[PDB]
Amino acid sequence: AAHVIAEDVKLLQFHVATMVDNELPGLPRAMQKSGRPLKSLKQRLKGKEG
Amino acid sequence: FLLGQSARDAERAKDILCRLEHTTLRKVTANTAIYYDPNPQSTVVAEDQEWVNVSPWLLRVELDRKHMTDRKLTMEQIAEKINAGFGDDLNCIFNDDNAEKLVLRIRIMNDDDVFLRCIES
Amino acid sequence: SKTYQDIQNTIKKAKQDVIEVIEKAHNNELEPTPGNTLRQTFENQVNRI
Amino acid sequence: LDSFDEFIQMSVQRIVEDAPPIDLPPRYLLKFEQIYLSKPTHWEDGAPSPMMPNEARLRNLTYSAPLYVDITKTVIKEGEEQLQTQHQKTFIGKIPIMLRSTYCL
Amino acid sequence: GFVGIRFCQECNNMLYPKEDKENRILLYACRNCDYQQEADNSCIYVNKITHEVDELTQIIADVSQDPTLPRTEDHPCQKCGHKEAVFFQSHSARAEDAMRLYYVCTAPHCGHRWTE
Amino acid sequence: GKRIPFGFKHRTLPHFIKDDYGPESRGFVENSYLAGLTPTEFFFHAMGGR
Amino acid sequence: RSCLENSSRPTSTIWVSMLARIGQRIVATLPYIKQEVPIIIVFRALGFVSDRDILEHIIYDFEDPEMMEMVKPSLDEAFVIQEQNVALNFIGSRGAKPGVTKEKRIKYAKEVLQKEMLPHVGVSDFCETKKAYFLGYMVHRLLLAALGRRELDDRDHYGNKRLDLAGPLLAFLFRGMFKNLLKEVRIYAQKFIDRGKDFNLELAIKTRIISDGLKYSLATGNWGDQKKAH
Amino acid sequence: VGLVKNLALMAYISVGSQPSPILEFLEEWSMENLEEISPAAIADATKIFVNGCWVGIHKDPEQLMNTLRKLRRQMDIIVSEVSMIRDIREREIRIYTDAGRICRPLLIVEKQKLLLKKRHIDQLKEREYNNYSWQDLVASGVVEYIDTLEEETVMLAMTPDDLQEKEVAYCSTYTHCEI
Ligand SMILES: [Zn+2]
Ligand SMILES: [Zn+2]
Repeated sequence: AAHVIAEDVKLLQFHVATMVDNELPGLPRAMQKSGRPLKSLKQRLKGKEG
Repeated sequence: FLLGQSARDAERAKDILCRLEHTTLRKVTANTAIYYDPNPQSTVVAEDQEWVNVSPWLLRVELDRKHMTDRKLTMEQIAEKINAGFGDDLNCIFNDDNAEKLVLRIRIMNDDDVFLRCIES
Repeated sequence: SKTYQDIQNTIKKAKQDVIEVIEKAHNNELEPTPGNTLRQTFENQVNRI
Repeated sequence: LDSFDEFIQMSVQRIVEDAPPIDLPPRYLLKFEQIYLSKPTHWEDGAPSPMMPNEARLRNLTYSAPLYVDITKTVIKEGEEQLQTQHQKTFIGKIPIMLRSTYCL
Repeated sequence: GFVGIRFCQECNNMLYPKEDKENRILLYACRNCDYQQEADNSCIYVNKITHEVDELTQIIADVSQDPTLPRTEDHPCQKCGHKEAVFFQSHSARAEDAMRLYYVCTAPHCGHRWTE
Repeated sequence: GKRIPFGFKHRTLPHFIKDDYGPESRGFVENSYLAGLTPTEFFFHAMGGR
Repeated sequence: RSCLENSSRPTSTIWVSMLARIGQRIVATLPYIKQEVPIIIVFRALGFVSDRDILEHIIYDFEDPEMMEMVKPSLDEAFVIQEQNVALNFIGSRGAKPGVTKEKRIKYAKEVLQKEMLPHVGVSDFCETKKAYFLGYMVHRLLLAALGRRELDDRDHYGNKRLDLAGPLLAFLFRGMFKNLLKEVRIYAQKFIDRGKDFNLELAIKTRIISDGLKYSLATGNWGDQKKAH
Repeated sequence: VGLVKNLALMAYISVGSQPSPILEFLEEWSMENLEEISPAAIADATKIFVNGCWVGIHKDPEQLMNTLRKLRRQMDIIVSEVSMIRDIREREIRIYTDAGRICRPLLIVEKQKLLLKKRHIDQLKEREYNNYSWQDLVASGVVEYIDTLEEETVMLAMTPDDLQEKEVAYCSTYTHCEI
């Protein structure tokens, strides 16, 4: 459909990027449908207790 | 750390202290009253000094004494910095160092009303 | 009990000393120390006492 | 205790008497008024009986009391035919009660 | 001294100072209106850098009925001659360096205030 | 670092009177722990000990 | 922080601040406006076209020229807006959703000056004469704190604090939980009048909104909904 | 530390009341209402402020504060929680009736005496034998609930004898006394 592909990849981008960084500035955090945001790969090793 | 003879006497160390601290006009000035005195010999005020020195708006600026002395300044240097900072676009007419009030007078010479306020700030 | 008297006398002399500093400043005779305002020379005399 | 009693006695009849009436093709009125509250009861296969706080504490219940309001529905349409089919005491929810308040057993 | 705001007479808006470039005088014209009224102060803006304020101008006389404010009987009033007077310090922010006291007569219909 | 500050309007507690710079009115505890502290200076001693 | 009395509208805070520095311009930081608007613009939006009349609301003694020359700098600032209508267009041009037509923008700046800012003084049809007095009092009290005639307020004074006990703590919940169930009986009247059938409310009243919102926040401690508990 | 606190033993947190019988009273004293006032008459007149709302102007604030206070000491129009603050230096009377204001009870002191006289102690010793209680001390006009924004204009004595006796004067204008 050469127009929906654009939205498909925009949402693919959102998912593949919040997999490795859940905190983005100005971007909705990927939450689980319990209501809690995810622990991306960057958070598994970010700060203290990484 | 003071060097020579200034290191001993508190008097000759005090003018070093004056030669290092930042004094602007606001520390020595007391009252700034702009005026539209048109004829410079007319002088809406009691001052016989202009009449010995000779734009219609001035800045009568009356200075302070116990602030002018505690830094030891004379009106010649204020008058000189006052035209060296703004060049020859102004004409300060200072008082003498005998009178009781320490009045300066500025006048422009060469949206004109607010300009004495703009340069007095 | 002689020490108690010595102490009560020192403390009363001190409360008395700060009253005179307060009088002096209330009548404008506490001249500022050169380097301090009035409320700082006052507070310094008081804390010294 | 005074803060809670004032919540129950005024602030609930104030939150609900000032929420605006909802409407929606013809449209209706649906107005709320005059709330009531009862004492904490349990089975209200069982029969409604008062829960005592120590029984509520031992069975891991929640010492609460159920709230009722009286809603007048006015659905009104063409031909100028409205009915205030008013629903008395409609259950709204259960409100938990502070022990040894004016509304505790 | 000072200059006040002097308001227009037609639109009751604020009059600006404006120099009359023909007769050599100082005017006050408006922006919304065309109202020219003739000045008299011949002073435009004044500025107290010392910010010299007299506190006796700010003292209201109503302070004397303040239960929480110390009372003397050693300074009597000068208009009436009452014995009671309240006294307080400048009570102002921006108190430069002064712990000077101010007195008010504690007698109704007098409210005379003075400084020693 | 200063004496007890004017927390009410121009006084340190409501017991004192406006503009009281004296020793007792600004925090100078003049008892000892053996005699015990007066009520106002119990409070000022607590403000200090906080 | 202006608030009315446990209204479904929360607290809404003005700010009549003064800039550091012409110098000495007073601004206003109204709610639901992103930028700030000089105050004389607000007094004209509230409807005072004259300049003396704004000033009688701000300065009660016209006899001390001390406070006159402090509000001149902001009185010169908005000499470009003089009637009410261009004044609303100034504020209305700044909202969160600025209206594409002018008339949308004046309908905005008239609605925020009657319900968003200073509600406690009144949210009626005509209350500008007492929102004007209470605004001029806020400016006046700012000018007293700048002229140094009055001491600044201490944030720690317990006279400036209120405690929320188990009463308001719960009436803050029971407002949101009572709005959620009017959003539920709404959709349930909707899916049901549009079939053209008739709708019943016994099944529209979702009882698990109160009974479980209370029991949830009183159980975890999070004072909100479960969907936004972080 | 310092963020979590605790009430003192006799603190009462006020639960809140409606400002409408106050607004109605003040109207029929000599107030002047804010919308029928000439802006030239706020200069020498105290501004009245019920619950944060500037509703009114009054030309005589030594009769309001004494009437408002008599009227709380009887528990009739003003309930006992309401607090009237009179700022002398700026001309403002502020009346709060809202909730959440923490307050505490203080004995009242009229000239230099307390109002708590030996009758009340004896009647109060014979409580639980009939029915005399704290509410009669409040209704009779002996104790008062003063709170923190109003506590800034009381002149409070700490013990009653010893601070209301006669020496070189400390204040001699006490207005309350602590229990
Ligand atoms: Zn005009
Ligand atoms: Zn007198």
